[PDB]
Amino acid sequence: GVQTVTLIPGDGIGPEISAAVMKIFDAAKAPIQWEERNVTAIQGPGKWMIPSEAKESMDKNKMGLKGPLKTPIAAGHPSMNLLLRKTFDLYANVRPCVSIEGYKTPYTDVNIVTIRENTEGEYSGIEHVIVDGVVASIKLITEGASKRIAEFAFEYARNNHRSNVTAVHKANIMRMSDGLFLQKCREVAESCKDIKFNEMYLDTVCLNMVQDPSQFDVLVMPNLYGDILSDLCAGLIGGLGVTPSGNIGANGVAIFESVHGTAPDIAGKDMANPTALLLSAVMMLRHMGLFDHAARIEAACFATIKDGKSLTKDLGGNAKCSDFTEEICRRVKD
Amino acid sequence: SFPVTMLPGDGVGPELMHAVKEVFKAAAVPVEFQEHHLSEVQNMASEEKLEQVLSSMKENKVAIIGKIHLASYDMRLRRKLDLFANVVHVKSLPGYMTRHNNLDLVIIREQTEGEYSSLEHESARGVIECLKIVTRAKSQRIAKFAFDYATKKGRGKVTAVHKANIMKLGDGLFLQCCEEVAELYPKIKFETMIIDNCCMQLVQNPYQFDVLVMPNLYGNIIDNLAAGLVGGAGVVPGESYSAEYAVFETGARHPFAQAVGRNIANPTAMLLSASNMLRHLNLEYHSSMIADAVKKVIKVGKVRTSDMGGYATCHDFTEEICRRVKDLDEN
Ligand SMILES: NC(=O)c1ccc[n+]([C@@H]2O[C@H](COP(=O)([O-])OP(=O)(O)OC[C@H]3O[C@@H](n4cnc5c(N)ncnc54)[C@H](O)[C@@H]3O)[C@@H](O)[C@H]2O)c1
Ligand SMILES: NC(=O)c1ccc[n+]([C@@H]2O[C@H](COP(=O)([O-])OP(=O)(O)OC[C@H]3O[C@@H](n4cnc5c(N)ncnc54)[C@H](O)[C@@H]3O)[C@@H](O)[C@H]2O)c1
Ligand SMILES: [Ca+2]
Repeated sequence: GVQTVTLIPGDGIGPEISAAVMKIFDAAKAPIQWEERNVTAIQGPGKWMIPSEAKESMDKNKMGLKGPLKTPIAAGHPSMNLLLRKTFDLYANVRPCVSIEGYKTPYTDVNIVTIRENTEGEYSGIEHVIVDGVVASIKLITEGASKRIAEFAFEYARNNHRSNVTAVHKANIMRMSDGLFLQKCREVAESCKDIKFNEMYLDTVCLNMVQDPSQFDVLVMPNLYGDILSDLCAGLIGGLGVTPSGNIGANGVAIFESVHGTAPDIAGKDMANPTALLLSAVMMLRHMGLFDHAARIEAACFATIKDGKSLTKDLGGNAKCSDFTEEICRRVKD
Repeated sequence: SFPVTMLPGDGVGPELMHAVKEVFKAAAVPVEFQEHHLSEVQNMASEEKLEQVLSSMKENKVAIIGKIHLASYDMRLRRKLDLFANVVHVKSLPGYMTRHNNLDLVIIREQTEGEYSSLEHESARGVIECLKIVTRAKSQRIAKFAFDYATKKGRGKVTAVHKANIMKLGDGLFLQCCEEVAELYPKIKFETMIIDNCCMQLVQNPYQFDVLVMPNLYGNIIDNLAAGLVGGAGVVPGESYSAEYAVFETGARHPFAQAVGRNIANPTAMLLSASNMLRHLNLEYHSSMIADAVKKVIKVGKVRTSDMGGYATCHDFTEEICRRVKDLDEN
């Protein structure tokens, strides 16, 4: 059977990397049809919203693949990524970090999964100018979201045969909010003794992660911590050009995207790395139970990387993004 | 001769301060430490101990301190002493090899607002708000400090780290006050980076950074990330400033409570910022001497604590420096 995935190409470098992965999908003869709509437009109706056509495509198809959306610095419209995740209750962000065999970095055999609460934390859209020159941004942690992401991560650890979950938090500094996040992970930890559990302050994790990534497995944090730690560990294995992600909700609703943003400094050119959005479309295929297409698409990009010859700029190469994609497609088909 | 306020602090704090005192004695350093005990003191007696430290500082102007713990004691201390600016010098130690050798970075963190003021409440059952404060006043001071640091120390780039795309009002204010004062220093290159990106940059290629300025929470993240790059805590020093006071700490502050009563803690970080202290007291001979004795003992690699791949105890490592130091003064 053939299934339809909503495609949001996104801003900056997103249109070129989507084209890439689409093109690699046709090469691999995947049972995928793309329905293209643009969440890039942000519309003011007080409320901010996703254009009607994107909302219906997702509600019809309930699989998404998406390039980065630009969010203005200190000025314009709110994150339409935040908006996407909240309007579809994509409460779990899944950011595995795994060493790429044929690409050498100073760290070896990194196998990290950052699991980040996607809906609340310091990434609520809530700030208030108290008086002139005094701003208060509001972080929000709730029982129900904290319990739910903790259940997700213990459950993820079983699905992928991971053995430890680490609650990452700052409950010393923020006693009420992180306290509630951590107390709720302790509870789900006590209901799943088949999984070894521990907790670590966020600074300590980053102080250790860069020294010995060997010590970590699955990570759970509220929103703002997971955002930062997942970029931290992208540094370990090759950078923001290889690191996939997926926004998971209930009932098999999900939008897959790479961890990286828009890359405005390499946008017009053909320098992008698509393996990030590729590897997340690989997550997307496995989510859909299309395992044997996922296996080949993956195997090809890795083989393409373990060779050398055609690696993109960010991985020590001279190759255009187009040139890079063609070698993946060449390797699929055979 | 010189009176210095001393707060040993938590965990290995006291065992670290002890190594400083021993190294100073061997170097015959003309400093007399006035010890004060602030960590986990009863809550009713807190503000009085807080005040005599305030007044001890009024006499001594300089201090060296361990890690501490309606706001937290740390915040109260920082506030009573107005220690708005924190600086942590991330620098590779020549014999101590990591994945990021030859690294020279400075991290300037403001440490009197943001997520650290303890402003939380329950707005419904299960629903908890936490308020992070950004003010023009404080963000102005810390950006001027960063740029004065860059000017004073002959640095050339100052990079402001923010999350102003999604926290547009809070981090926006911090970011544009840095933009404002970045024009008052046209001889210094100003850049800006979103914080997650920058932590990716810090791991993959930290050599493009020079000097960094950020609010409190991001400073905690990056203080510890960068310390990790050059060999961790145990090795990286920091100091914090007011308009009058200079207080010297370790760079990535942690109590290391698991190490108390073992003989395993690394006094390298505390000894180094002790030498940074002695420079601030115009004891450049004593500071230069203690510092590159510590660096030489580490470089030769005969005696090293367990976090630096050796097997030596804290005391053995401290005595190794004192022997080196006490010999330098002879030769
Ligand atoms: N929707 C999302 O998932 C997402 C994520 C992050 C940032 N953003 C948004 O996009 C903009 C990004 O700002 P930023 O500079 O922090 O984004 P960024 O993640 O692109 O960081 C900038 C740099 O990271 C490197 N890089 C990232 N992706 C790369 C790739 N595929 N190939 C090669 N190099 C790559 C390059 O140095 C790039 O220039 C912001 O407006 C921000 O709001 C969106
Ligand atoms: N005692 C309890 O019952 C309890 C309960 C909950 C939390 N805690 C607190 O959690 C803390 C542990 O968490 P943390 O994140 O602050 O870790 P931490 O205090 O152990 O420091 C983090 C790491 O940094 C290194 N380090 C720090 N100082 C060093 C030195 N002088 N020499 C060599 N290495 C050094 C060590 O590798 C250390 O493990 C405890 O120390 C404790 O105060 C304690
Ligand atoms: Ca990110």
